[PDB]
Amino acid sequence: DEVKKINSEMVAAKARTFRDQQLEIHRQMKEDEKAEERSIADMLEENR
Amino acid sequence: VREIVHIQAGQCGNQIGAKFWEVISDEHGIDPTGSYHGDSDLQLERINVYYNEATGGKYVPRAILVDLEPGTMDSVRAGQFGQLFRPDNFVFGQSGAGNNWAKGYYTEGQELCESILDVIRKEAESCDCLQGFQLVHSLGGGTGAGLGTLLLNKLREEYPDRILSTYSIVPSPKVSDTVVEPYNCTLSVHQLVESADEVFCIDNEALYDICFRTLKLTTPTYGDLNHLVSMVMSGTTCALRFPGQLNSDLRKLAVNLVPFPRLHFFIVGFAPLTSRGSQQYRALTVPELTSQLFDNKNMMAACDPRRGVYLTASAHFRGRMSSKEVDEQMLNIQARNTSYFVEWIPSNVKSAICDIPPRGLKMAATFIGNTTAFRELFTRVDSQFQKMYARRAFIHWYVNEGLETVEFDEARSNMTDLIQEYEMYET
Amino acid sequence: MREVISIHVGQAGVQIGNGCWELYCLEHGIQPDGQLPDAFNTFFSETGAGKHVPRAVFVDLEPTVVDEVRTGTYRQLFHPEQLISGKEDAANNYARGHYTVGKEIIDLTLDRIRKLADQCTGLQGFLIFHSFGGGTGAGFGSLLLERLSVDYGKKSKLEFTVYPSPQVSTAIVEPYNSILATHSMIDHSDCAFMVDNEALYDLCRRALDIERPTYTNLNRLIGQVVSSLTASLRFDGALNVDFTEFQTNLVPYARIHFPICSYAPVISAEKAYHEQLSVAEITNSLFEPANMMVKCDPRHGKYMACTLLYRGDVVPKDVSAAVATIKTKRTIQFVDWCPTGFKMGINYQPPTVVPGGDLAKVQRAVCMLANTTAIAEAWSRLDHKFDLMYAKRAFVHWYVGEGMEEAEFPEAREDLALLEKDYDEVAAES
Amino acid sequence: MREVISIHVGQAGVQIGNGCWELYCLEHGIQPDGQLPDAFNTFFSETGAGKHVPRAVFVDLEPTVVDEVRTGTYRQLFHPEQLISGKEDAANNYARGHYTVGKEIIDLTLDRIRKLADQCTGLQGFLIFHSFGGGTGAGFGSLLLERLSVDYGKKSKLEFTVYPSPQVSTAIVEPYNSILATHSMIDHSDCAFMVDNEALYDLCRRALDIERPTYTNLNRLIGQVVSSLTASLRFDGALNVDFTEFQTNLVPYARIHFPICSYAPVISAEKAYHEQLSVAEITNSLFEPANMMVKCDPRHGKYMACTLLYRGDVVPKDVSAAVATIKTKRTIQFVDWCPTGFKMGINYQPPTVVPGGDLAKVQRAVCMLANTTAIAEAWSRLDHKFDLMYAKRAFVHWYVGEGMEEAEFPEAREDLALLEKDYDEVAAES
Ligand SMILES: Nc1nc2c(ncn2[C@@H]2O[C@H](COP(=O)(O)OP(=O)(O)OP(=O)(O)O)[C@@H](O)[C@H]2O)c(=O)[nH]1
Ligand SMILES: Nc1nc2c(ncn2[C@@H]2O[C@H](COP(=O)(O)OP(=O)(O)OP(=O)(O)O)[C@@H](O)[C@H]2O)c(=O)[nH]1
Ligand SMILES: Nc1nc2c(ncn2[C@@H]2O[C@H](COP(=O)(O)OP(=O)(O)O)[C@@H](O)[C@H]2O)c(=O)[nH]1
Ligand SMILES: [Mg+2]
Ligand SMILES: [Mg+2]
Repeated sequence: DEVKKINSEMVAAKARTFRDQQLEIHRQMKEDEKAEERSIADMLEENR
Repeated sequence: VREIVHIQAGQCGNQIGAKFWEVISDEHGIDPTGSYHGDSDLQLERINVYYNEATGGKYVPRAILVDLEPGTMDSVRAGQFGQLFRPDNFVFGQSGAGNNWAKGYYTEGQELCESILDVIRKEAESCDCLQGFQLVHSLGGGTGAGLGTLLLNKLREEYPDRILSTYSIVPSPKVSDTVVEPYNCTLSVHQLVESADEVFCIDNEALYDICFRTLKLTTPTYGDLNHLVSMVMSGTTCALRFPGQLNSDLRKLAVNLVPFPRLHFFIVGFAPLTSRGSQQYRALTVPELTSQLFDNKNMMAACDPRRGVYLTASAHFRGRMSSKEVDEQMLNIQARNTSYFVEWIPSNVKSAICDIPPRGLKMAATFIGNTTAFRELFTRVDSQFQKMYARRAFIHWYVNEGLETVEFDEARSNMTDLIQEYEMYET
Repeated sequence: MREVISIHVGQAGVQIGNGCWELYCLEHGIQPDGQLPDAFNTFFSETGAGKHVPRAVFVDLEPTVVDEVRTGTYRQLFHPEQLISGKEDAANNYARGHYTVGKEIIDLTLDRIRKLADQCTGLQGFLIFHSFGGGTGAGFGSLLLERLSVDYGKKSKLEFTVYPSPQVSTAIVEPYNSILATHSMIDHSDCAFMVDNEALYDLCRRALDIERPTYTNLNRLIGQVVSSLTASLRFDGALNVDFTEFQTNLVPYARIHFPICSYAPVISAEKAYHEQLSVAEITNSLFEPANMMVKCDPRHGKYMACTLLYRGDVVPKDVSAAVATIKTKRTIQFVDWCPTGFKMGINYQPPTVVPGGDLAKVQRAVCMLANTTAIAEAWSRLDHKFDLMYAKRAFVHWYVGEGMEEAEFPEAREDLALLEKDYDEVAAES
Repeated sequence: MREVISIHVGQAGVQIGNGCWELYCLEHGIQPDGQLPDAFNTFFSETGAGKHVPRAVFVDLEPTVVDEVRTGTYRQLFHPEQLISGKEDAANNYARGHYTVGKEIIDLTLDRIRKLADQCTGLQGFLIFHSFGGGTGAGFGSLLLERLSVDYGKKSKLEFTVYPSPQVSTAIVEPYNSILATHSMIDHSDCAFMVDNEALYDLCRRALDIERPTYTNLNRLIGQVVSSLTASLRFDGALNVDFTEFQTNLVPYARIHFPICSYAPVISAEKAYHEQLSVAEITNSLFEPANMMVKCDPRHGKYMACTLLYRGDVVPKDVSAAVATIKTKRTIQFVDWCPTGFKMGINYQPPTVVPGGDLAKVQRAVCMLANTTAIAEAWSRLDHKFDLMYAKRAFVHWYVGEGMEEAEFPEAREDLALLEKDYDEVAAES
């Protein structure tokens, strides 16, 4: 059944695709977190 | 587990050690009263390396302070962190320094060494796996120069296995501060060569150059001058105290940097350094750190490595960085300037990373190198000593303490052989 | 009922180990603590109630890396006895790791491994992880393997170790430890896979669009390969491959055991959306020298044995077509005395991704294991590097003072020379 | 099934395709992102969910034009690995792009084209675009074609290149690039069509009321011809015409391959409603030198082979009447040894317009390709211009310093001369 192959491709390939597009979303805010942490430490060094 | 005992000798050693303890105490987060008040839990994982615990959450460093004159300690006790040190560990005599190697080594050294050995033996038993001993002293006057050699010899006799490391200050070629420095340095070299496994040499003239070029500090003092030396000591031990992607302790460093037993004298460097008004302009990252570390201007030993050839060298990084970025830097700098490095030892530059950076700095690195440029420093003192000793009657000041003149020739014979050895391994 | 036991030695071995259990917990589907929110017996041991314990042992002379796991989120999953820590580094000295410090902790680890093997009633094989440059990885690794060879006899001791990179080197005494360790592996190791960080750096920069990689990304890509290797014993498939099958087919002789590894498709998240990645495309990408995790060009040498593992929705008909297409390539060289060369295996469990991970959405993925004569190129580089040191005796005094006899160095040099001669003799044709 | 692959070189090659892909995505009905709100294989490859990708590779040594596509609206359609950009352009130097800069990136593109051909199993030919006067265009294309000759052998390598205008020129060193490119092209290229900028400039106002067109309008006119050429492969038609059918009939000899191109009716949006535009109008207006797209008058030369491709309401009865009436034109001359010289092909799909474009809603259209000796007029101008430069050695030092051997200039000059004599010999009667 190639239809079940299509469903397996939906579940395996594309349902997991929705997962790690949420993870590259997660990648977006951790880079924003990296900017935040480096920024916050930066005026702390500016203060010193 | 890999504890460290710290020893400070004389005027120069105590003042350097005072700044040295201030930096580490701030790094771990110890209040001047001696109680922990820090912010991060990572500060308390491995405080046992440098700190002992007293009842009631009070921490006392494993510091042994030695001097022949009382005045230095009065400053040490009166300092901001003077109350932190154990009062009993302050061991001393009641006579002048004498500004003489022979006087310190024979007359008062014998009287003081027995008490100092017992005091150190107390701290030596307060640690399960004491990795090695750390000494801070100068080779100029004779208090640190004379007593430090006797203390280092006794420590080697008692504890041959432990890694003996010293931070020594050499007499400057132009800003020398004693009519008889060449004798003191020449005599001290003989014991330093055979006893200490790892020796780091720092010159005052290089420090004045570095502060005036980079820091742009109009009126430098010893506190600012010793600040930089404090960072070098703190960076070396950072692998033991904090996690890292590639831990590298002292015994790792000794194996890599030392090809042959007598070739163990090293030059150390620190980066980054920036004037207090120029740090706005700088995109401080890994390649920028590599540029500073290998730049000859940052080297706090007054010997240009370019005139000589490079032996094995190592760099330690602090902070968070890509491991690939570090590896590419040591690859590029090693291949770009192949004329500087000896051909028969590839992979000259060893890398190592520690996770936690020092306060404020996003990233920091430390450089330690071994090269034949030290022949220039020994040439300077040899030339001065040769013309100095030609008037053989000035030895009389050391003769009064029991020093026979033949000791001077034998000492020059030994360091001359060291100079010849450094010449031979150039090719 | 089908058990596998894993040993992790040294800084490197622990760090990659932390990466794979990250993958295993989600792929088996358990909490970081070991409680459930099958194949589990193969990898995990069952204690009581509903909690699980992995069949892993962590060993290092450095307490630092072990303590990180002890204070980590996964600390309660790991049984406290499984975490063994020493007092000081081996100073990257093979003599120190193998003779002076190693013998003071060898018995403690051996007793624990023997204790853990008793519960693994249906066990076959071991996995031991080494870095070659590190003293603990090489010094302790060799001593442990010598003991384990006689303790257990006919057991498939499979290894997967990090060979030094051709130019990127972090340790200066690295050639010394690598050759001495290689001498012990070639005598006591049934089958040992190799990698180098420099090739991993190039692939993860080129294949994945990740800014500046760390050891974490390399470990996860390392973690995926071992999972695919062990996927046959965990889930069902049309062609299940046992560890005995790998030993029989990969090696044509005894001393030529050293295989090479490859994995495909290594692809980022956004790239997967823009492609379709049939069986033929993932098969084609394997043989490209670009994807080979060891910086050696296969075109310089030849192929004798190859083995392919497939995960997901792979259909046996497509595998035969892809293998047939590969055989038509004249750029791939095979010896005349091995026309078959290929074993294929298919498993139905798709790969699993990590939250905040690096690898893409591939439903079908393929693992490459093969042996080639091109590995002799790296051996020549290490041999030439070692000869530079030993010509001037650049680091003899450090090792000799630690109890090792200087006569051991020429013996290891001779053993490496014989190995290179063996590879050249096998690569010859009549 | 049956696929065509497009390769683009230089600034000219990139922005001609940008117009072509705009027309072609709209004329088959697929969104810029690759989804939908047949004959897709002809220039799309198909991916997983609904996304389509074009069977093209964009190559340029300057990243400026490529970055425009990367940031333009169509960024979603093309796969990022297909968009390859260099560091520094060939600086209008054939020698620089052939030897120094072209050879740094040649291997990367050749891997990309070969990888794409695997998905194009029914591949029938390659379409390649160049700028004759440019450095990257002509210089890189020559190296690319030389490698493809041995890589694929008997495959139809058709080309669409912009020949320098008779008088309008924007490059001083333009003659040098053209002759060297002419030498490379005449050997390996199966059949290379030519167009020139100046005739594009003239018709863009004479055929439709645009007072000052730009590169955008010219690219749309070219893409209409390309769409018509490939329409027979893409839709049902009364007379199927394939690439090999063009190759056999168009060229009577090997080195006389060079055909001519023109299109009709090109008409403004209002003019179209005022005329019948029947079959007789579109065929009769084709032979006019005003509609000719290469500024050489056919009356100077002779006709040896013509091809007619129709799209619209074309009825075969009108085609026979139009062809017969054309043969009655005493203004049109034919070689006696080629009595027929016509191949006609009919396709049912009408041309598709682009909103905000320049053409009109023509019900029926026709494209003609022919080979004439009037092109010999064009070559002699380039020969005369090259002689003026090389008489005083105008720009020898620039090209020599980039590695090219000076002996190639007389060799290329002889090759151009030999082509000139060959055209006269063929045009001679008996
Ligand atoms: N790919 C990868 N390699 C690692 C990782 N951690 C350590 N290594 C390798 O380990 C090598 C050095 O070994 P060490 O980190 O010193 O560990 P060790 O075996 O205990 O060595 P010693 O302490 O000197 O006895 C380095 O060259 C790295 O290539 C890691 O997380 N990923
Ligand atoms: N008709 C038309 N011609 C174009 C277009 N874009 C570029 N060209 C032609 O490209 C020729 C030169 O292109 P350049 O970019 O200067 O040179 P190149 O071929 O890319 O090679 P380089 O010298 O390395 O830049 C000109 O003679 C133009 O006629 C276009 O959009 N339409
Ligand atoms: N950098 C630095 N140098 C110092 C300091 N204190 C003393 N010195 C130098 O140490 C040298 C000798 O000091 P001295 O009192 O004789 O120490 P001794 O060798 O142990 O007797 C002098 O030339 C001083 O310049 C200090 O705090 N910082
Ligand atoms: Mg280690
Ligand atoms: Mg251009």
